[PDB]
Amino acid sequence: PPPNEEARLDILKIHSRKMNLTRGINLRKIAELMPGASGAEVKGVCTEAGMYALRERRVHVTQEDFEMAVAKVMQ
Repeated sequence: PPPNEEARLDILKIHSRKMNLTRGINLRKIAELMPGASGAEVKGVCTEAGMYALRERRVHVTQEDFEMAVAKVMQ
């Protein structure tokens, strides 16, 4: 639970690099919702966002997938 905002965002950019992010997604806004998250939890938000997409037979991940993932992993 040590990575700061920029450190969190960097973890998000790294793991989203190969995902098919929908046009206009905002990873910084996702980082802002994660104060106090461990680096692993940030990674989890990426993978969990992907799972929400697959669950809906979607190859493209949306801001909502990410939003829902954050609440899932931390809440």
